[PDB]
Amino acid sequence: QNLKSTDRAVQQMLDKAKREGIQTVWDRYEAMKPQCGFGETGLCCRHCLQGPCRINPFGDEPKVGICGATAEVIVARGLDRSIAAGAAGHSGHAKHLAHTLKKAVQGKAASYMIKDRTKLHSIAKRLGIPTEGQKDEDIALEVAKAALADFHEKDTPVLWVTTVLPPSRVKVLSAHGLIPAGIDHEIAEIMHRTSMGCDADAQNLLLGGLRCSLADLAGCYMGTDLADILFGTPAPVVTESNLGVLKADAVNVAVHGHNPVLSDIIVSVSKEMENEARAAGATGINVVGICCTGNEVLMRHGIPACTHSVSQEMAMITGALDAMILDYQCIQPSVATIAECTGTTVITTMEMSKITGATHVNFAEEAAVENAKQILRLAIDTFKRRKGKPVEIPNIKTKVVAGFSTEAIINALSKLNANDPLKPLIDNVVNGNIRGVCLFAGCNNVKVPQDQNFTTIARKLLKQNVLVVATGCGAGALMRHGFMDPANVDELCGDGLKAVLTAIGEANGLGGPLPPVLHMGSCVDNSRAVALVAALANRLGVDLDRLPVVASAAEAMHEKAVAIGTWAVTIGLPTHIGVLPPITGSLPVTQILTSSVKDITGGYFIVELDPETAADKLLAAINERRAGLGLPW
Amino acid sequence: QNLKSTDRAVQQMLDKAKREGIQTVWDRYEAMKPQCGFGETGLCCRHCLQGPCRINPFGDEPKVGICGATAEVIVARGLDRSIAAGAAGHSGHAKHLAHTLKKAVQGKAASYMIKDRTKLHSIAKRLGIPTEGQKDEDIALEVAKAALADFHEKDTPVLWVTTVLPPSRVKVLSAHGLIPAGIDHEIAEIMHRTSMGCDADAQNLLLGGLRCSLADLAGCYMGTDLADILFGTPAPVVTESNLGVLKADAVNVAVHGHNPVLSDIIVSVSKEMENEARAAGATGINVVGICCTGNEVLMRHGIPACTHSVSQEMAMITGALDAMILDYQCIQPSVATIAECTGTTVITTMEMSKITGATHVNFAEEAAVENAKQILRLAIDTFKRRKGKPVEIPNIKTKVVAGFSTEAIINALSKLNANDPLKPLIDNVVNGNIRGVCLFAGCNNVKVPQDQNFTTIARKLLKQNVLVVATGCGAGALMRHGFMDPANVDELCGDGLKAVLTAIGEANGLGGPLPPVLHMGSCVDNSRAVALVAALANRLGVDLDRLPVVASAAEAMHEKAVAIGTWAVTIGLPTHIGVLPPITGSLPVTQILTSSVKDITGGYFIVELDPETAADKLLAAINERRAGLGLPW
Ligand code: SF4
Ligand code: SF4
Ligand code: FES
Ligand code: FES
Ligand SMILES: [Fe+2]
Ligand SMILES: [Fe+2]
Repeated sequence: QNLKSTDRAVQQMLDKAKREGIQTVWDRYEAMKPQCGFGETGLCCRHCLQGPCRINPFGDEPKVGICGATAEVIVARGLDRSIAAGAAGHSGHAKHLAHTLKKAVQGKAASYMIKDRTKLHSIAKRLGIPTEGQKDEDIALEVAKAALADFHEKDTPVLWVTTVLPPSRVKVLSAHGLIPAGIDHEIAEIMHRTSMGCDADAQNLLLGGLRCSLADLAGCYMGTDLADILFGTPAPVVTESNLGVLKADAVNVAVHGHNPVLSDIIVSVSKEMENEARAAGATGINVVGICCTGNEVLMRHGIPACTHSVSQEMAMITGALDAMILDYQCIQPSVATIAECTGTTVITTMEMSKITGATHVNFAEEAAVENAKQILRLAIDTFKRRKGKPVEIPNIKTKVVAGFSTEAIINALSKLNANDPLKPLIDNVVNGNIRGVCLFAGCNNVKVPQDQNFTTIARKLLKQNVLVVATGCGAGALMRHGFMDPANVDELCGDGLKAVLTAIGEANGLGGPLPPVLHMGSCVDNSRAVALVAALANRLGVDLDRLPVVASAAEAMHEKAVAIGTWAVTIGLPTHIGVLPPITGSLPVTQILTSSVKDITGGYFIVELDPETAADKLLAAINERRAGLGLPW
Repeated sequence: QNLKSTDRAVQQMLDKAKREGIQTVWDRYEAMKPQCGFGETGLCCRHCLQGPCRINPFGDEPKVGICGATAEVIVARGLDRSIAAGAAGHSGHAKHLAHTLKKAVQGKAASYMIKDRTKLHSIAKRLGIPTEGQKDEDIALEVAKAALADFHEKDTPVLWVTTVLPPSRVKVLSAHGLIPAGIDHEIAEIMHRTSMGCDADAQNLLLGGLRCSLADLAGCYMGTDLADILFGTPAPVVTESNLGVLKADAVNVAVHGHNPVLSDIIVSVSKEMENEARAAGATGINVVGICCTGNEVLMRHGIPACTHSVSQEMAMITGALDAMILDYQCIQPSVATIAECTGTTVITTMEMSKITGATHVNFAEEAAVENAKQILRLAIDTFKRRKGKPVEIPNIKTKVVAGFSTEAIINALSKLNANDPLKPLIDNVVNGNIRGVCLFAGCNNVKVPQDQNFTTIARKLLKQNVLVVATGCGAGALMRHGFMDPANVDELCGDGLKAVLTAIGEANGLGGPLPPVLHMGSCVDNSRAVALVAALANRLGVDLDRLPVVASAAEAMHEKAVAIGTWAVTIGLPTHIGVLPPITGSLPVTQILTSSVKDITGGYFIVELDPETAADKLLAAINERRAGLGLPW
């Protein structure tokens, strides 16, 4: 099972699933081999009913699409549609939060409120919205309106791009026509330009892609902004991760998907229903997180993370998962069928994300508490149905210190320098105690032994004094392997990095260092990393493409991860991807994405499937940036 | 060559292309065989980097996607993305027209103006925009704003759906949650819900699809409305079609793509540059149309149609095509390479639709005349470069009577009944002189011998007294085979239909009938057919799903054609498609689309590749509707 996952809890559940004849994602992957090489290389097109078209990567015919689309057009069009799809996910998420905020402050959803007034005001200020003499509810109404306005064309570009990157960066992007006009506008334009008989120039197509990726960034940043207003900006919190956070004697409820609009209420209402759960013979309701929505409630409330991404089915295989509460994105639809075998009640809540065989309980913000109770009562009934049934929860969990929003990081650093909080970080970059910064982001992928790339790359970078920050299932991987436990600093960290983590932790009263890796939250919270890096850029008076900062989507899967990688490149970062995106069928496209794009944005993709080699390449990219700033490396 | 195209001009150019070693769309199709059966059946998914996933239509593994996506989810997701892509094309088109109108009435684009004031006012009235005491420019500004507002969420649904279908129909659609909230909103939501780990219920997915198809309808209707305001509502016009409209001694300029914003100016400016063309040794500038933008200028100005869709390369093969002026959609990118062999100057004009190797001349509405002259001067230079070169223009063309907007049709009918213009049509439906109405729409497809389905089906229906109307490349096919020449009425039409066409033509002073088939314009002008059918519905006090009206996308290709078929079903029409959409890999999806959707919208797909059988099925659908209305059949 170590060939499937490096997570021992997952390995244990894989053995149980095998024993019980429950098919997993790894089994479905094995059944899919060998996968289509046309798809793998990007040399397939189904954009019209004359298709499917394919192009042999090498050899003889077919060499070109039926309409005349070249390999470079077909590859660039496919990529662009993946970026649009990612943008559409993050922007649906952000939009849901925008309408929730609007409803809350209009008196239409009393379960929701302005929890972070400081965040609300700072956002308003960043957007140009007056706060002076204004009611919080009116400021928030204006913020929600601005959010919604960024989805379409108007007299300004997307503010959740132009107001979050340094002017120098906006200027570079504007010069290349890369600033999004509207989030959904860009999504639609991509779908248009990539449809048959439209855009058929690789560079032009890819430039569209870059612009659409910035629409994704806007959605991410908007989602983080709005979730923070509604649910609070994360601060450092201690919790646990992995399957051992499940409790046989509790009603175990997984929140799974992405939107804190749902999970945050589940968390609060679950505490209110403890006695009712105890009436049913449980100790209480044990809310645990899967995927980003788990990350959301982990960051804000210290809700323990059960598992992530590719291993999500394994939580069910324990036999102790009474409910899995879903909104949207990254939910393997296998869960609905597996539920039948495991007893788990899988519940969908969003009109646009149903799964055949799951129970659907409409969630309306207007009735959030009511709907939460209905959902949690299904979970209690399910707990009761497994009275006397043996469960196998691997007794495996790690300690996780998380909640490192950018505000939290700045606050942490401020204990070393109150009025110039970024300076201590920069001082240590300059003196070599911090070599650079690496953001690990994105998914696991069934193609890569689970977590192997994240942990292999993270280990190499940490020994080389790289400050490692993480989001999404990258944070998931690292937390589950102990990288968020400060007790592991001595083992994992180079002396310089240890020195810095220790200095900061001790100034924050911890008697010990910050953790080896800083958990910056969910996938939309990649925007937090952007805020940090942009703040550093602003503090240094240079653009992001001069900073020793890189990203690694080490085990990428979702279209959202492709969108995030692409905007990481677009804002000026060397961006590693540890799985093959469908681009190798076109050398010119590959060359643009991995080389010539440097001349446009300063960022670039580093496609590297071998994690040791990926780590060297990321270190090289970091060190090149250091040299560019005149620093030793 | 008759196995490739039933068009003799195209056959002649195919022989020339063969002789000269110029690869065509048919050659590229041959090189693609056998095509991937996974793609053909819809049983392939590339929505994440764990893919590509495929499912064997029959047999053993793989049976399910790696994430657990079933055949029915994979098929429905692929379909939904095609609908979104179509919607995105039509909505990009409509949006371009909306900004052009805005610019025109704000004094920013003097080449453009309100040409149809009556249309402007009636649209304003349909939308609820006051005109009484208002300046035309302000009414138009409000119309343009309403247009743009329909792209995003607001306090009303998409008005270019809710104000164009009868209230009963809107009520049925609203009951099923099918009314679009915003055009680009729906496009984005589709891309979201079809991304990995989101929507995974076929019915739910398909309902999303239906709603997105109505966003496409809105874009179509908006495009027609706005083009009519700007460029004039078509009325009956006589012109010609096929390759023989090219003239060896003229500067031959094809307008190709979709948007009249471009082609309409090319047409007007070309007349202004006659003497300059004559200075270059040409008789003048011979503007000819390809695809929809050709249809646009044909409908309004009687510009002759050169060719359509699948045979577009053949115009170049003549050696006489001096320029091909492109905006977007349905342009085979092969044209850029073929241009090198044929001498044709291929010119792109839209930022989001470039083709490697073509000359790009940015077109800005603000500089439309200037940009047109620059473009046309490239064409004149190209004419000069072929001085003394032999050309082979097939001396093959048909007479085309076209320009049958719904307003034109109503006006035609009004000559028989001034104050109840629809009644004569209905009278003849009731007495059997008109059996029903069939709309032919959409593309040619290299899989179907060009035009064979359109003409085979049209012939059968016309003999059975069906009133045949046509748009896009369906109109193209029929015009090129003589179906728009009133001289062919005796041959083609049943006695009843002939009686009616003759009665209407004679009342309009023609001394002869209307043509066998009524050309209702471009693909967005499928919305004209909706206006006609909705007007009939309103006049009869019944919904569209009770009317003896069907559609046939007999040789469909583009995602736009899939979107149009899908909204034809959604508004309540039996809708034939004569190519296999990628749905046969899922019986449940196929069953929804061809049967159970009847219970939702009253419309349904009729998938039939055999055109004789398709015609019988369409006649059966028409006759069922007649029986439902208590009429003989
Ligand atoms: S758009 Fe071109 S390459 Fe793609 S399926 Fe259609 S004919 Fe083939
Ligand atoms: S979304 Fe599911 S079926 Fe599609 S490629 Fe990814 S794992 Fe395969
Ligand atoms: S030929 Fe396999 S992905 Fe299309
Ligand atoms: S396996 Fe051929 S279309 Fe994907
Ligand atoms: Fe996520
Ligand atoms: Fe068209």
